[PDB]
Amino acid sequence: ALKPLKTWSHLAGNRRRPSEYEVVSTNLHYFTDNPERPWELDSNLPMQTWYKKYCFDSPLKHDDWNAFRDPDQLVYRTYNLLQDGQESYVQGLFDQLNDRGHDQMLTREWVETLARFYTPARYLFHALQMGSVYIHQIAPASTITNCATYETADHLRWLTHTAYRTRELANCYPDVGFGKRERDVWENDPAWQGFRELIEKALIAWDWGEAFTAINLVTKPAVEEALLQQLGSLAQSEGDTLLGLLAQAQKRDAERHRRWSSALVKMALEKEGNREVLQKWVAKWEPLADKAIEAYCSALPDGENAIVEAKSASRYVRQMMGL
Amino acid sequence: ALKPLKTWSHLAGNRRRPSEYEVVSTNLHYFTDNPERPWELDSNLPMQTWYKKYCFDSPLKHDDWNAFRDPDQLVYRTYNLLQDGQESYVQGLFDQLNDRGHDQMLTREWVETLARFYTPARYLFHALQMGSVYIHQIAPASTITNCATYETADHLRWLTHTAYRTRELANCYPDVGFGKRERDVWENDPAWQGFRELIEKALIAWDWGEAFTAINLVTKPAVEEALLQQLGSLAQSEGDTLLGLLAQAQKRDAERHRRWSSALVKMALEKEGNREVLQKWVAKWEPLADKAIEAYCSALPDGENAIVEAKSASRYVRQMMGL
Amino acid sequence: SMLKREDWYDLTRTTNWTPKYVTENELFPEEMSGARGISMEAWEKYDEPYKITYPEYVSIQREKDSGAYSIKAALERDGFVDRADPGWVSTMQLHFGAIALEEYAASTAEARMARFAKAPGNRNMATFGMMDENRHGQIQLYFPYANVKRSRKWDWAHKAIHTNEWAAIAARSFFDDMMMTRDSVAVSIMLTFAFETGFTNMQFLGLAADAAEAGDHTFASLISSIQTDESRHAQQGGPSLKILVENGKKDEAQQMVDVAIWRSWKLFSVLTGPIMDYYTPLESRNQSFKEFMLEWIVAQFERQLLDLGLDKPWYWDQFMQDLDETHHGMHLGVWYWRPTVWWDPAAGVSPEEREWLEEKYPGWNDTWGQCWDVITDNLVNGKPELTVPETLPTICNMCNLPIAHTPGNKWNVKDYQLEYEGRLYHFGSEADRWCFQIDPERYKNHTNLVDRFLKGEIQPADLAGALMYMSLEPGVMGDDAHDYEWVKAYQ
Amino acid sequence: SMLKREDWYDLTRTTNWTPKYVTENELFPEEMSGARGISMEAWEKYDEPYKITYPEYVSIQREKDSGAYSIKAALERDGFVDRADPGWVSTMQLHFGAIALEEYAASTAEARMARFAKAPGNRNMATFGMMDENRHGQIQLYFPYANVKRSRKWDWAHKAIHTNEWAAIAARSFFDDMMMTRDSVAVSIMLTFAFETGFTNMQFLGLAADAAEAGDHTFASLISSIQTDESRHAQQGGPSLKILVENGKKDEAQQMVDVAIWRSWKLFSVLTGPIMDYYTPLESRNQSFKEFMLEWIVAQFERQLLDLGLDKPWYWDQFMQDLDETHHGMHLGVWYWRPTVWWDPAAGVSPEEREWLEEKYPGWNDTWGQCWDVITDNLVNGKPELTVPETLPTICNMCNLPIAHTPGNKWNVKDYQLEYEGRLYHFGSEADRWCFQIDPERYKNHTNLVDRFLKGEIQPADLAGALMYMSLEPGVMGDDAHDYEWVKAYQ
Amino acid sequence: ATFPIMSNFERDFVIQLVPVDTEDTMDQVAEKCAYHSINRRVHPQPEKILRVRRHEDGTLFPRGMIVSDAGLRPTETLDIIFMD
Amino acid sequence: ATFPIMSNFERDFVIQLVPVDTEDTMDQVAEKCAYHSINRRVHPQPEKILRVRRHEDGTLFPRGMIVSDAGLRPTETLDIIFMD
Ligand SMILES: [Fe+3]
Ligand SMILES: [Fe+3]
Ligand SMILES: [Fe+3]
Ligand SMILES: [Fe+3]
Ligand SMILES: [O-]
Ligand SMILES: [O-]
Repeated sequence: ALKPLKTWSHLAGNRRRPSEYEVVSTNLHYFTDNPERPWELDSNLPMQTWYKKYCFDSPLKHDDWNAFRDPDQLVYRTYNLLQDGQESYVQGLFDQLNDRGHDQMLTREWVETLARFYTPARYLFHALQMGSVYIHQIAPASTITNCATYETADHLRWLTHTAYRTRELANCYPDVGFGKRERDVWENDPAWQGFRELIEKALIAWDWGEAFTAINLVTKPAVEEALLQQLGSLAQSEGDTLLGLLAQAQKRDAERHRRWSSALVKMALEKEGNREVLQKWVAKWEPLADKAIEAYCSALPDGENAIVEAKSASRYVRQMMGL
Repeated sequence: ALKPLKTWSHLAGNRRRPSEYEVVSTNLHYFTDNPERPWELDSNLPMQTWYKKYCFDSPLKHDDWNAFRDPDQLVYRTYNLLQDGQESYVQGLFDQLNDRGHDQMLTREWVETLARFYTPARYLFHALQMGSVYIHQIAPASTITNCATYETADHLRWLTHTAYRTRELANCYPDVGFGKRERDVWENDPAWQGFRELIEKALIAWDWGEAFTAINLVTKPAVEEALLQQLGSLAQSEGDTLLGLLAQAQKRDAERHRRWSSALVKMALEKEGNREVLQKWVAKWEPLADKAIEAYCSALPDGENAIVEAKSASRYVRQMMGL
Repeated sequence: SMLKREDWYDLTRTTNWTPKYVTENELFPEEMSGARGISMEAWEKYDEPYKITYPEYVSIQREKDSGAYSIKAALERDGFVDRADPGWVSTMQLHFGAIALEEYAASTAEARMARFAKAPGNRNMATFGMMDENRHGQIQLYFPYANVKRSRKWDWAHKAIHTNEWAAIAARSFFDDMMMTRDSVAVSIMLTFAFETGFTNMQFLGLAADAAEAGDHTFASLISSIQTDESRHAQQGGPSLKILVENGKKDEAQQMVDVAIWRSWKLFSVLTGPIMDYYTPLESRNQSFKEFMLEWIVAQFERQLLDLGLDKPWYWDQFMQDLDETHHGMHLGVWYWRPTVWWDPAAGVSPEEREWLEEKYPGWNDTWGQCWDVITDNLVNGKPELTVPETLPTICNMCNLPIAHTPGNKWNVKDYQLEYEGRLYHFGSEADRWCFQIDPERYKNHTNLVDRFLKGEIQPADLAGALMYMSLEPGVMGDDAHDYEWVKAYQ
Repeated sequence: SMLKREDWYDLTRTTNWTPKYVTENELFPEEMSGARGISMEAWEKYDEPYKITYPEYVSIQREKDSGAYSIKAALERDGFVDRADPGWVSTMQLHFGAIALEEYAASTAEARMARFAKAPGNRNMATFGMMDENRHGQIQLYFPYANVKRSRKWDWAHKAIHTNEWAAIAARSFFDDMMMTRDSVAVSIMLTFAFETGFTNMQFLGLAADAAEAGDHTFASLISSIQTDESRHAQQGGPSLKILVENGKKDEAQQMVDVAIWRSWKLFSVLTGPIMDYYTPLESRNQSFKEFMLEWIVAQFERQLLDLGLDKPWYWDQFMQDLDETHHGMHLGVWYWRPTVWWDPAAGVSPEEREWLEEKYPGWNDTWGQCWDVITDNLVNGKPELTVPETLPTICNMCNLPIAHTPGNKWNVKDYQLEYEGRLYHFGSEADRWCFQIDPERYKNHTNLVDRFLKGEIQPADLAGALMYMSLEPGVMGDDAHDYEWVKAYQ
Repeated sequence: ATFPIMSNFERDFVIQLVPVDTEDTMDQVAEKCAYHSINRRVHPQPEKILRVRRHEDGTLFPRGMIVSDAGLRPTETLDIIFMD
Repeated sequence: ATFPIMSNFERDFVIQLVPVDTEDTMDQVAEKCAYHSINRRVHPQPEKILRVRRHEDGTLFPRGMIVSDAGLRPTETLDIIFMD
C-alpha cells in the first residue's frame, strides 16, 4: 500500500514546505502530457495542430517549464486582496476629485488633448487584454499561464478606468464627442497608427514564445512609457491631478507584469540558444515599437523629448533583463 | 409559560423587522435604570453623584432618549468596512504621492506654513478625541453613546494621519523642527490660542447636554471649517495636493458627525423648552468659537476672507439644525 | 460622487475596431473564432443579461474567499473528514479528482472566447470567466489538499487528470471536446449554455445541500460559494445562440446543443447518478437522481430551448427513459470494477436501500437487483473473488464509458457499432454513435482504453498491467466503501 | 512608499500639553483621573508593550468580523443549537445574559481612561479598548439573537442586566465596583490587569476549546475571535502598576490588585466553576475547574506579580484551598434554586460523574455528595418538592452571592459578619468582609436581595413575589437541564 | 412578632434566611430551621437533639430560652447543631 | 490464434472484452464468455443451453462452427443467449 504524503506527490522531496502558491498553481496543464496528441480526441483536429505548432514547436525551449515561479507568487485569493485595495484607492480618487469639481477646472486645450491622447486608449488597453489572454491559453506551463491570467485582468482594469473616466468627461464636456469619437481617432489619427500597427500585427503572432516577447517584452513597455509615463507627467503639469495619479496607479500593475516577464526570461537564459531566440524576436519587433512611440509622442508637447525618454526607458526594461 | 419572541422583547411590536443596528445598539445602558442609585453600590460614591448631576439632571430633557437612532445606523462591523475603505484611499495617497516626491516639490514658505498651521493640529485633534469620548461615557442612551464612540475613533484617525505626515515632513525637511516644536506652537502661538482656549474650557463642561453642544455643535464646526476647509483650500492652491485631498477625506467623517448631531437636535426639539436650552449654550460658546476662527484664520493668507467664510459656514451648520 | 453603472457600462464593451495592418480573418481566424460568416457588426448585438465591472468583481470575490477560507480554517482541527460516512468521503475524493484540474482547464476555454470572440461583450464577460475558473481550480486544490496525510487518494485531486485511469480519460474526453478544442462561439454554447447553465449550476446547488446534510460544512461552504459564480459566465451561451438563430444558422446551433447536452448527460450519469442514489445514506436522500433530473434539469432545458427558438433534441424521449437505467448500470460497473478507480464505491444495496430503489425505480429488483443478488450471495458464501473482474468491459468510443444497460428479467443491453474506414467502433447509445457520425474527422483516430489494450500499448497485457498503465496501485485502488459491512444483513 | 510604524508611532501619543485657560485639576479631576499626585511628566513614561495604529486596527478587525459573521451564516440553517446537549445550551444562555451588556458597559470603562488618563499612550490604547468592547457587546447580542424564537430565555442576553434577578445583581455588583465607578488609573488595574489579563483572556481560550468539543463551531468561532482582541487592551494595567510602584504608591497598587482579584475569583466561582465541572459532559472534560485555575490562572498571577514588584495577596493560601470547595457550593445553590435563574442548571451528579468528582476532588462524596444523596433519594422517592426552596439563602453583602461552603462529614460553613453603624452585614469569606472594611463608604448603604426582602421592598413578601421582583416567570425560570434524566440510574 | 435570623444548619452547605417568632423557644427555632434543611439536603438524626448557638461567639442557648431573651441582632446568624 | 470479441451476455448489464481462439467452437466461445458472467452476476440455467449470435443482425451460429468460419470482424459484439 502507498503511504499518504505530506504534500502533492509532484512537490514531494521539495526540502521546504510548499506554499499555498505552489499548491494551487503548479503542474496543472495536462495537454503537455502528450505532445503527439495533446487533447483526448483525434490527433488531426485543427486545435491539435495549433498547439503542436505554436506551443510545443516554439524556438524558445526549456526541459521543465512547470518549474517557473511567479516572483510575486500571485493566487486568485491574493490578487483580489491586493487589487481590491488598489481599487479602493482609485475609486476613492474618482469619487472625491469629482466632489471638488476637478474636471471643471481643466483648460479647454487640455480637454482636447484628452479626447485625442487619453480616451481612445480604451482600444489599445482592450487590445493588450486580448494579447495577454492569448499568452494564457498557449503558454507551456500553468505557472506561466496564471501570470498571464492576472495580467489580463489588470488589462481589463485599465480599460475599465478609461471607460469610466470617458463618461465623466463626456458629462462635463458633452461637445467634445467623448465616448463617441475614440474609434475614429484610434483608426485614423496618425498619432495612433504607430501603436495600432504594432498591436494588430503582434496580435497574430501565434507562437507562445513570440507572443510573450511581442506583447510583454516589446509592446507593453512601449505603451506604458507612452500612455502612462509620458502622458501622465504631462497631465500633472497640465493641471490634471486625477489622470496624473490614475496613470501612476496603473503603472503599479505594469511593473508587476515586468517582474514576472523578467523572471521568465531569467529562466529562459539557462537554456543555451534562447537569448539569441529572444533577441531575434525583439529585433523584429523593436522597430515597430519605435514607430509607435514616435507617432504618439511626437504629437505631444515637448514630443521630441518625450520620444527620447520613452525609447530609452522601454529599452532599459529589456536591457536589465539581460537582453 | 412565556412564548418565545420574534425579536428582543423591548423591540417587540415594532411593526417592522428590527435591523442589525437596532438589535445590537438599543437600550443597552443600565445605569439609567435607577436614577436614585445608578450603580450597584453605595448611592453616595462620587461617581453616583457625577452621573446624577451631569446626566440625569441635564437641562436638555427627553422622556425616552433610548428612542434615538443614528441616521447612518453605524455598527462596529459596518464602521470598519466603511473606514477600511477610506483608509485604503488615504493610505494609497500617502504611499503613491511619496513615490513621486510630492513633499520635495513644496515651496519653502509653504513648508513653514505647515509647521505652524498644520502639524500642531495633532493636539487639537486628540483634544477633540478626549472631548467626544467624554460624551460617550455620559450620554443618557446607548444609541447616542455609540455615535460618540465611532466619532471618537474618527478623531483618533485624524490624529493618526497627522502623526504620520509629521514624520514624513520631518524626514524631508529635518531643519524645520517637525514633530519637535508643535507643542510650543500649540501652547504659545497666538494663531492657536483662540482654539486652545475654546477646547480647554469645553473639555470641562461635564453636563452631557452642554458637552454635546460645546464640542459637537460649536467647537467641531469651528475646527473643521478652520483646519480642514480653509487650510485645505489654501494647501491646494499652494501646490500641496496631498493635504488638499487628505483634509477633504477627513471632512467626510466630520459631515457624518454633523448628521447624527443634527438628528439628536431634531429629536431634542420635540420636547418643549429644549431649543431655548440649546440656544443658551450655543450663545455661551459661540463667542469663543469666533475668537478661535479669528486668531487662526487671520494669520493665514487672505485671512480676513477665510475668517468670514468659516464663521459663515460653521454657523450655517446650526442654522439648518433649526437653531 | 460616482456614476451609476448603467451610465458608462457600454463603454467597457465598445472595443471592436476595423483592422488595417492585418486582415479581419488573420486577427480572428475562423478555427478559433467561429464567426460563421456573421459580420462583426452583427456579433456586436451580443448582450449579456448579467453585467458586472472589474471593481465590483474584485470586491465581491474578495469577500467570498474570505468567507470560504475562514470556514475551512475554523473546522480544520475538528477533522470531520474522519467521522464522515465512507460513502461521503468517497464522494469528495471522486469530485476533486475528476473536476479540480478540469476546472482550471476551463479557464483556458474562457480565454478562448476572451481573445477570439467577435462579440465585445462576450470578450469581457469571458475574462471574468477565466478568472472564475482560476479560483475554482485553485480553491478545489487547496481544500482537498488538507487531507493528503489521510490517504494517498486525496493526491488524486491533482493527479487524476494526469493519468490514464478510465474515468480520467472519460473526463478529458468530454471536456476536451466541449471546451478545449472548439472555436469561441462553439465554446459559449457547448460549455457555457449546455454544461454550466444546463447541469452544474443546479448540480452544485444540490451538491451543497447534500454536503450540509452529511455534516460536512466545510465542503458545503466550498460548493455554495463556487456555485454563486456560475451564472456570471454560464450566461455567455444565451446571446450567442440568439445571434446564430437571428441569422441563417439555426441548424448549426441546434446540432451543437444536441451534442453538448448528450455528452454532458453521460458524464453526469456516472459521476452524479451513482452518488445520489447509492453513496448517500438512505436517510439523507431527498429525491432520486431521476426526480432530480426531471425537476432541476430537464424542465429547464425545454424552457431555455423554447424561449430561444430551438427544438428538443431528437433523442429527448430516449433520454428520459434512460433516467431509469443508465446510472444504475454505470454504478454497477464502477463498483464491480472498484480496483480501477481512486475512491471507494459504496455498494448501497442493503435490504432497506433496495426497497427505496424499488420505490424510486419500479422494477429495479426485477432487473438490476438480479445482478446484485448473485454478487451478494458470493460475499455471504465466502466467494468474494467472484465480485471482482478478470477482463475489461467494452468502452463506448465516444463517452469512453462502459457499454451497459438493463439486465435481469428485462435484459436490454445493446451496442451501437459502426464500421468506418476498416475499423469497428462501439457505442453505448444511439446518440453516442451519432455524435461520431456528424463529425467523424474529430474522433476518427482516437483510441479508448480497450482499443489501446487490444493494440499491445498496455504491457504486460494483463489486468495487473492495465493497472500500472492507469497509474493505480494498492493504496488508491478502490474497494467497497463500507468494507462489505452491508453484507451482514444477509447472513 | 510608506514608513515603518516604529518611526512615527511616538507622535500619535505625544499629546499632553500644559493647560492655561483651565487648571490641570479641572481638566483632569482626581476622582476621574486618579493621577495620585504622580506628575503629568511621570505618567508620560507609560509605555504599552503591544502597539497598534488606527489603519492596522480597522483592517485587522474588519477581517475578524468577516470571518466570525461568515461562520455564523454558514451553520445558521444547520440549527445545531437544537441537537446540542442541554448542559451546553444552558452554558451559552448563562454566558450571554451575564456578559453581553456588561461587555458593552466595559466600553464606557475604557472611555474613562481614554478621557481622564494622564498617560497619553494609555489614552489611545483605551480608545481601541472602547472600540473592542463595542464589538464584543454588539457581536454577543447578534449571535444569541438568532435563537430568540427557540426560547424566551435567549431574550435574557439583553434583558438580564436590566433585571433584579440575583445573579444579575451579582454581576453588576462586581463590574460597577471594578470598572464603572473607579478613577482611570484604578480601572486600568482592577479591570484590565486583574480581570482581563488575569481571568478572561485565558477563560475565553478554554471556553472556545469547550465550544468546539461540543460541536458548537459557531460559538467556538465567536469566542476565539473575541479572545484575540483581549491582549490589545488588557495590557493597559501593566504600565500603570509600574508607574505607581516606581513612585511612592506600592501599597495603594497592591490593595487594588488584592480587591480586584478576589472579587473576580468569586464571580468566576459561580459562572465558570459550575459550568466546567457539572454542565460539560463527562467525556469532554479535559481537566477540572481547579486544575484549570492552578495551571492557567494562579501561576500566571504570581509571575505577573513577581515581575511587577508586587506581592501575593494576603489571602492567597485560603484562595487555593477554596479551589476545592467554593464552586461546588456555588453550583449546589444555583441548581437547588433553579427557578431563580434564566437557564437550566445541569445537576451533573450521575454515578459516573460522581466518581470523576471524587477523583478530581478527594472527599467530595464524603461532603458535597452528602447533600446530593438526600436530593437524589427524594427525586427517586417521588418527593421532588423537597428539592426546591421555600426561603431565600443568605447573600454575601460584597459579592452578592450565596454564603456557602463545605457540608457533609466535614461541615465548615461560616459567616464573616460585621456590624457597622447599627447594621449587621453578612460576608461569605474573610476577603469579602475585608473588601468592605478597607472602603466602607463605598458599600455602606447598598442592599442585597435578602436585605431588600427584609425591608418590605419585595411585595408580596413571599417567594412568588420575589420572582416577579427579579422579573422571572414560567418560561425562563430554571429547572434541571436534563429533565432529571440522570435520576433513572438510581431507580 | 417575627424576627429574622440566618440559619447555618450543621452538615448543610449554606446559610438560609429563616423567620422565627420573638416568642419561639430555642427548640422551636431549631424546628423551623430544620424544615429548610432536614430531608432537603441533610439526613435526620433521631438519637440526636437540635441545639442553637450564636454563630459569632459559639454561645450555646438553653433548649428553652425564647428569642426575646437571647439578645440577638435581627438577621443574626445562628448555628443549628446536633448533640444531646 | 486469439481473436477478440465483445460479449453481451444475456441477463447481464454489460458487454465485456472476451478473447477466444480462432479454433474455438461457438460452444467453446460461449463457455469462455460465461466465465465472466455466470456466477458473477448472472444465475446459471442447467435446463438451458448457451448459444451464440452476432449482435448486429441477430444471426444465430450453429453450436459447432469455429470462430474462423463465422466471418467476424475482430472485436465484433456477440450475444450469448439461453435457449435449446
Ligand atoms: Fe467553474
Ligand atoms: Fe464554470
Ligand atoms: Fe470584551
Ligand atoms: Fe475586554
Ligand atoms: O463555474
Ligand atoms: O475584551
